[PDB]
Amino acid sequence: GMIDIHSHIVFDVDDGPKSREESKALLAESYRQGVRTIVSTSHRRKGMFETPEEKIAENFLQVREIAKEVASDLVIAYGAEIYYTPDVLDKLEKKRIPTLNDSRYALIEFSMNTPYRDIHSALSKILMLGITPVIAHIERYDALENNEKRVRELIDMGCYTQVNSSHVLKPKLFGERYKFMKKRAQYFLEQDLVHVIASDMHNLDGRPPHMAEAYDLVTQKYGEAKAQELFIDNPRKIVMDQLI
Ligand SMILES: [Mn+2]
Ligand SMILES: [Mn+2]
Ligand SMILES: [Mn+2]
Repeated sequence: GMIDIHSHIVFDVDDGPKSREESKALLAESYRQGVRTIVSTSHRRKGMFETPEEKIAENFLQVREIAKEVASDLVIAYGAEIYYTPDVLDKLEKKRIPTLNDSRYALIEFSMNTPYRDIHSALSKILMLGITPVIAHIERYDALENNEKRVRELIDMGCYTQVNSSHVLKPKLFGERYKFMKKRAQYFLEQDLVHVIASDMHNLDGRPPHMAEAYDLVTQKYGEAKAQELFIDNPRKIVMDQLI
């Protein structure tokens, strides 16, 4: 019963599925890997992903209906992946962009080269709104690379961290295109700086879930209890608006 808090499953709204058929197939693979709750977090990013909320909500509702054709016990929750620009503060305050399952948690992302001071300041301002940032794929940010103190300082401030399932995996013997991200993610896991693993799934070619593989790797490397914490228990608390 894994719980996936980072996903692009809504058709025709961002760089995720293009069609209902693609949404269904992505849901089915996710369920095949053992995922039983998925939080939809389609992009909200000024200058790149600006599909109106109303359309995202409309297609999301249709995706939730489609999930019933996959499994009766597949749970589809609403959410957003919020790229940080200053306008998102008023949007969150006014409840015009979604939090995760209507909890206090919002999924926040930055750019690869965003300076630490900007990351810290943005997250600080979101916290002041009464909202808890879950930081999307921490392995993406140059500012955090090999930097336990910075990560811990964001965490101690009141934030939580998320790592993509794809980057939990070992570098492949052939055709590895993302070794550096895998190396970053591995460092974060080793230093125990990861609250949640999520898929960030978009499709069934370049960006599928790797939740089952990642779950077993964490199980083997850190034990079953840590696998349950990162793939089930922490994501569940987020979904149920409980403190971690
Ligand atoms: Mn995307
Ligand atoms: Mn992202
Ligand atoms: Mn994403």
